[PDB]
Amino acid sequence: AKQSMKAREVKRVALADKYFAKRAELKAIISDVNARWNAVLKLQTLPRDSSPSRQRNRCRQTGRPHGFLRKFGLSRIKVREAAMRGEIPGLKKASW
Amino acid sequence: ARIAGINIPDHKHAVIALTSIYGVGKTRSKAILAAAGIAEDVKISELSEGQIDTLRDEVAKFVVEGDLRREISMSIKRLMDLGCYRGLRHRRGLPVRGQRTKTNARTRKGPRKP
Amino acid sequence: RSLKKGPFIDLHLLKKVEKAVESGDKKPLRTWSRRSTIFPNMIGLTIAVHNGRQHVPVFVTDEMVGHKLGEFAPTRTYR
Amino acid sequence: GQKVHPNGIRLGIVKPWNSTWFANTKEFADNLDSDFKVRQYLTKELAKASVSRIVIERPAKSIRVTIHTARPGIVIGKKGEDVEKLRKVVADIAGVPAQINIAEVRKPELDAKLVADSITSQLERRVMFRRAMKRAVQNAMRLGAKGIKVEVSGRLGGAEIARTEWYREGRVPLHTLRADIDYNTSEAHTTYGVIGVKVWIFKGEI
Amino acid sequence: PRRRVIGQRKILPDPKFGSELLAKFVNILMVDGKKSTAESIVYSALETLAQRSGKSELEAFEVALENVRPTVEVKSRRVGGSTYQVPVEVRPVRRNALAMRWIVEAARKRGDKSMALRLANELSDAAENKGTAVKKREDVHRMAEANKAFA
Amino acid sequence: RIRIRLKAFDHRLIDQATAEIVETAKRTGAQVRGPIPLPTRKERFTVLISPHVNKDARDQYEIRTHLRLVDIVEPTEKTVDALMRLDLAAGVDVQISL
Amino acid sequence: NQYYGTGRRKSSAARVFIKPGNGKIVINQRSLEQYFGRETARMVVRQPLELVDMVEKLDLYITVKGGGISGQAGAIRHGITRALMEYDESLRSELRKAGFVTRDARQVERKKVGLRKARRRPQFSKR
RNA sequence: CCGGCCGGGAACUCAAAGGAGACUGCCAGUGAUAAACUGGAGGAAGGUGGGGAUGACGUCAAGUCAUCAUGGCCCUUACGACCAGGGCUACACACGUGCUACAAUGGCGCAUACAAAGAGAAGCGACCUCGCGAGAGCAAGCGGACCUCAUAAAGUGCGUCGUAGUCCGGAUUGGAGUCUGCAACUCGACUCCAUGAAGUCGGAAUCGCUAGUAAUCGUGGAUCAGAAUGCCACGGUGAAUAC
Repeated sequence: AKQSMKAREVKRVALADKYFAKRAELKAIISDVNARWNAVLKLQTLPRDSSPSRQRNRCRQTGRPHGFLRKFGLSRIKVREAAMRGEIPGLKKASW
Repeated sequence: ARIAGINIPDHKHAVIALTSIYGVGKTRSKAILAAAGIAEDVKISELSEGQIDTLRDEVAKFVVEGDLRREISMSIKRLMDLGCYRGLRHRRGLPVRGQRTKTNARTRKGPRKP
Repeated sequence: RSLKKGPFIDLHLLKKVEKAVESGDKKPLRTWSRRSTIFPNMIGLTIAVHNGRQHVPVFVTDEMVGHKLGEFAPTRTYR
Repeated sequence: GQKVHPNGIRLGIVKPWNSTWFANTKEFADNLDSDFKVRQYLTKELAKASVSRIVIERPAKSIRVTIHTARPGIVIGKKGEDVEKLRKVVADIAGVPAQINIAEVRKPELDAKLVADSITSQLERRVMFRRAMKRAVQNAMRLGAKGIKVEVSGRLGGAEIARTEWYREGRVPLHTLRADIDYNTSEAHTTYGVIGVKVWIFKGEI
Repeated sequence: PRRRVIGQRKILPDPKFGSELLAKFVNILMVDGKKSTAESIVYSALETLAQRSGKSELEAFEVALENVRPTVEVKSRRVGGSTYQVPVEVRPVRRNALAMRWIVEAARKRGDKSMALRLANELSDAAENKGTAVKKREDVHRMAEANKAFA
Repeated sequence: RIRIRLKAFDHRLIDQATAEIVETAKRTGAQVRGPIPLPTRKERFTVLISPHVNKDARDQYEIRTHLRLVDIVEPTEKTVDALMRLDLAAGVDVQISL
Repeated sequence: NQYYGTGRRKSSAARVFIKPGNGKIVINQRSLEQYFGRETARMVVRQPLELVDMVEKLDLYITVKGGGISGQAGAIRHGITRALMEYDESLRSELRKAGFVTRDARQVERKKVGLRKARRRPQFSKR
């Protein structure tokens, strides 16, 4: 049921939400040349689990990392099952 | 005529002759001709001696053949003195950039040996 | 091959290097980081790099100027 | 195994969508997740009430959910208090104000989901599955239309040779896009395994 | 292929000459959909052939196509011993189709510089009977006359 | 010269909604432009139909977001006071531009 | 005052407006030779005009869009044929005998799953 | 104000709903007076116009307990979890699917007119500036017929290379770097410079395709922090042959 995997995923989402977007938009601004330093020796001290690259877009029905779609937030099997059940609005089966 | 080579580059164009010389390709040959003032569409055959001398000075002001070849040689030798991953792949005859060796390593492997 | 605007040094690697040059000559200690950038100013360490099940010592010399610490530790075993 | 889902192929013209709301992508994903959470908890709470369908409409800070039910009195409870209570907890789990709606479905043994749920409950009670299918097809013919097909699959008497039994009288034209075939599936858990029941039935003349 | 006949597909004649036969020659010489390149090659080679010949181009081109095209086609029907070669009356569509196919194949086999020059040399050698496609035609003809059985 | 833009999954629902919109604009009489056929956006997804392995078997889905714009240019005081609560449709997305 | 014909050739749509005037034509604010008269498939826009054989009788003005060069040429030709439809029905019978009246129903085919191209199957070995 | 300029029915492409239309309908011949077959007029398509979805009862104890669920068995102070490194990317070989080419139908420099389908806010990001470069800032516009991706390319005009292992092809290798991400040695893509293996159209054998098809040339999307020669999808040119 990969509940360990999903708990790891939601824990790194929570830790990235806690250590992101408070100074992350100023990283490139401080680092880049404005048209070594104590500032950059402080900037190279950030941890590794806080980055959004740690996250993997997993399904929310199952937690399966493969076959994901961003618009439905689901794996391919459960996208198909919800589409055939009618639980997804507007997802008529294409026929062109 | 000829500068430092085994075969005559004449009866051709100047960019082709300065690609046939070792260590200078097409873009650096065009740079050499632009800094020498020699047009590209003329032939290196039936060229005057002074223009050939300016071409010789243009080749000499950058790194010449042989010297860049031994520079590559001691770069590879320095990697072997390191004994790092690049030096180990150079000794084993395996690719260095990081491509696969399960199949399609045949340029580094040479001909196929059973 | 990396960015020319900033080298990558670990903070734990930097404090090991600073403590080792504070002490002077020292027997090798086991370091687990292979992601490192060395310098000619700090050429002279005897720090050892971990590659899986075996640990190998690394004695850096004068000619390496920007190489990784993991290049000298072979991760794979061949016959 | 090789059949298309007939509701999923009838959604374009005949079967209405089970959710009819609109959303753009970055809330479309969250609306599907909240729709599954609401539907799963509502089905778990009202499996005793034996509901047929759960239809969700959202104006993007509100939810209004319509439950097609065989017995509306069980869901509305005692003077609206119980239905107000699960409306409250649906609002609490969705984060938006919630409206409740009850739609009575007539002929519960002609309703497609309730036949699968009743056969599932009968196999939980461990009566004979063959008699369960004969009672389902007999009651559908007695009090409704003239076409239904039931398939009961998996661990039928514990036989080594796998065998799927399906019972047949009436017409179920699945390739015809005009006809309103309602189809549903259900799973019955027993000490020898899980049994899958799939029912197709049409309701009315065009 | 089995139930009923499916005919060949109708083509636009060439702009410069207005001949469906020459447009079919363009379509046969064609590779990879490059109709403009193929018809430019055909126009250049026909201009070169007309310049080299100097006689009536229509009469000369029919003499060349008659010298190239086969009057008896080779066919294996796998009936007796799985190798027969019966002589049978040939369609004119098959005649000029095999003619352009052999002319184009001999143009690919010829080792000159430009394909317009290959085609000009092949169309001149068709008239003066020195063609590789012509020699292929007598290969076909002598095979048919050697293996003809029902006559 | 304000424009009302409408998005839906069901074209019948959006056409009935904009028909009631133009009927409420024209129920007394005014110089009102009708809804425009602004193009429908199609999201198409090809996903695998088997859980384990597929080679040729995939199922294909499409969302059609239908898009209309009515562009009310004539000001009427009763239309402004009561052009709300006409369609009462929960599947219609409404935006206002100028 | 105006004689109009649309014409369509599977990705190209044209609009042909004709006054009775000088025989020089214009296509997308430039002449035929400046647009694709150097290119191939140039004679198809002359085929309805040379089949009936008027040259300087009428004055054409064509705006074409979409597709490629030969699709645009076929669309311009077919807009000329709808202009001759607007002209008369005896010439409609003559163009139906020739083969220019019919709009070409040959569109490109969709790419299908499990296939490299529209109809090209991937190669599979015997084993 | 040469940038589609603004009152204009909106003529017209176009988009997007309601419909009409094409149903052997009408006429000749064939067929037994039947079904039906063939041909012709009209017409945008004539004989399920084209394509797609739609895949019956069942077979292969075919595949998935690794998407999920579940019967039995097993660990449950270790067949569980958290970590730092590494491996999933190895390499004397063998096979399958593709990409690039072996060249003149082509290679290099300049000029030149279009496409269709799309996606874009933890984004798309024109344009200012510098650089023979991947590309570096508070730059407008857009949550989408407006703004961006986005210069379409084969092709067409030239100048040149003149049938060579070559102005063909790019493998491999060495220097100097960008972008992404805390961090590209194992183990991302590229461009700046240099070298230029094999390759001379491939044996037995074998594969796809009947028309907008095969070939050939570009483009977009999914997953994606960044990374497709694969997959899905769209358009340009567009055959030959079915006796």
